[PDB]
Amino acid sequence: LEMVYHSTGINENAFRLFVTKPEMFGAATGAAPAHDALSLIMLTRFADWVNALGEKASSVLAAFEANSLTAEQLADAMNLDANLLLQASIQAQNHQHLPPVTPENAFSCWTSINTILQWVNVAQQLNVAPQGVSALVGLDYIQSMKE
Amino acid sequence: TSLKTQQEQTQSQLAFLQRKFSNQALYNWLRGRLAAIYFQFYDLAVARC
Amino acid sequence: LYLPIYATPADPKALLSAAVATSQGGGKLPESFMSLWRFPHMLENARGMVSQLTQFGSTLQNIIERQDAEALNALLQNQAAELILTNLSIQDKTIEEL
Amino acid sequence: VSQLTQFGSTLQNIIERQDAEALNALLQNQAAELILTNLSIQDKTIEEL
Amino acid sequence: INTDVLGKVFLTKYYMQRYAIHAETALILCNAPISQRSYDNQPSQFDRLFNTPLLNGQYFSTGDEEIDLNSGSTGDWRKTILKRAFNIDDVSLFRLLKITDHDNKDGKIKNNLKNLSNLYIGKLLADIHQLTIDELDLLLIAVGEGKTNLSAISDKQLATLIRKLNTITSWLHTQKWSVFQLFIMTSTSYNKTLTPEIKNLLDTVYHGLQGFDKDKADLLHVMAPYIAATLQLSSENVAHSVLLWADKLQPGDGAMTAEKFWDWLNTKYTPGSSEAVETQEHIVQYCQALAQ
Amino acid sequence: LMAEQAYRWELNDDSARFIKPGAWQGTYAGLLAGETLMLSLAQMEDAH
Repeated sequence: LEMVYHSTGINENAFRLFVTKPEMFGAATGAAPAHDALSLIMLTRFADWVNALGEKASSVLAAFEANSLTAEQLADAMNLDANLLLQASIQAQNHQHLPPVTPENAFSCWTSINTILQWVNVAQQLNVAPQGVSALVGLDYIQSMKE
Repeated sequence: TSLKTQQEQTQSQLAFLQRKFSNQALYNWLRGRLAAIYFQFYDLAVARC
Repeated sequence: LYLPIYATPADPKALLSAAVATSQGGGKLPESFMSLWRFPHMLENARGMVSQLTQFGSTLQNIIERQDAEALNALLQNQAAELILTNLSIQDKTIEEL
Repeated sequence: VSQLTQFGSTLQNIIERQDAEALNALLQNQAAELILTNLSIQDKTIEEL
Repeated sequence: INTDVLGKVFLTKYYMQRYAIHAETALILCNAPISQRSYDNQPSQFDRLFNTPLLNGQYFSTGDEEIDLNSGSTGDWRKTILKRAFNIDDVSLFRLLKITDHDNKDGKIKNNLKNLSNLYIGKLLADIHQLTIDELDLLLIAVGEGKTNLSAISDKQLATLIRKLNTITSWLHTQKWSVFQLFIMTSTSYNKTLTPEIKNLLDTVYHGLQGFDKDKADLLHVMAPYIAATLQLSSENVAHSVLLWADKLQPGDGAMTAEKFWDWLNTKYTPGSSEAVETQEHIVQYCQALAQ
Repeated sequence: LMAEQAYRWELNDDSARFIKPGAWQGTYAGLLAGETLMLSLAQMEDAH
């Protein structure tokens, strides 16, 4: 578990938070955190996102450990448009993810934040708004589940 | 590829510089706390003299 | 007949590191105990005890400094060891160039 | 007074360590910034080839 | 030909030299509407900007219909035409709309030529300075002229705004400074979230200033060393000057000063514990202002 | 604090307390703790 902590590169207090409250990191509720590779990769991604936040990371992590973090604060932290993050969160809420994303966890849990950031990354890869990705994912033309 | 690796090695060493105990911030706090103690102790010393 | 346009890669992104701080709760004073000695004696006693604590604090600071100078010292050799492999590959492939 | 002199020697040691560590941190920021231009030069040498 | 037209030919010659842009683009920069007329056997500016290439066999032209610029509205083909012409996404399109006009309560705008010209003016303001819409907005806020609307502005005021933007961009380029750094240094709104650094600052100040007597010595001078230690300063008097500047600024939504900060720390602060305090957000704002 | 009791007995000043909490801070490994306590004792002797 030392080899875990050092290899992941996560900050000491976010590692403390991960150990104490796996639910905040979106691990299955009521269970001890896993050192499974599936959890290792998400821990590494969390550490990379914290490093990307730069100097803002100190406030971002504190607002994340409280139920305080919002779209606007995180947008200021990542130097992104607040409307962009708000609409990415809206699109994630509208679409059926697993686990589901709801306004009371969209920035409280790390998994919901990762889903919102994935929406933002895919939108900026396509150089379109998240509504563009929402229009794209509606083109399920090879299925019988829905029209 | 070697130069890109050197960029990572410089970032890892810079991160170790900021993340360690005995970074800049500890010495700044040590200086401020000790300077305040030093002046407060100075007034008592001169009064005793 | 058409000569295609060629794309030039952009400058590399400046890597950024995150430095967060840690906070710990302050202590609380224990319960004071009535002594037997008069004030000048219990003061020479406590002052001695405190100066011993300051001496442990100076030893502790010296340990702190040496521990992290030695962690940097060990780190630099791992970086050098890893940097050498690419130079070996370059030199070998220069031979193939000749 | 001898206690004050001892606080003064600790304070001087703190002064010295604080600014040696501020130089130590500065050098890594300069190295990190100097690396980017070398990466651009190496990439553009590839375009030369 | 008269004083008015001859006044901005010098301006367009300046913009075409300074920015190396085309004549029509410089005229747009001179607060001139996009020209529907096509001459010199060339497609017009409106046609080149919007109509070509034709999108799904639909021809775009000025009309009385109303077009929505709300990013989440998922507008019709006209919004797509605007996005393609401006090479921007929906969120940045709404941001550009907010930049251009401060009187547009809703995202919907009239499809007349004047609004399109205003949007093109706003887009070219960022294009000529090698900034996108986000840095353009943050720059205009950092300047202080962001309050003024581009839609309702005088020609001389627009020229002054152009000169200010060019000068500040040149200064930032000389200083190796990002627009975000300038915005942070010039920012007034402060995040009201407790941080470990701010908590450590509060703990150090409370412990050092405990037992302080108002008449014995100045509060600011006594508080300066702990602020210097906590906020990573080389010199103590730098912290003293910063504290004086903060007292003159009175940071935050609840105007905060050294006396108020010390009283709050003395009364309502318990170090080492995480508790919710009504004034704690103002304390955080004051600490953020000191760090800034 | 044991010296605090002695001072509050030799002088009737049961209210006067000189040793203050927070001399140990776990953020900074408790460094300078003894120099804060020593300053407190120097103030206590000066007042005594």
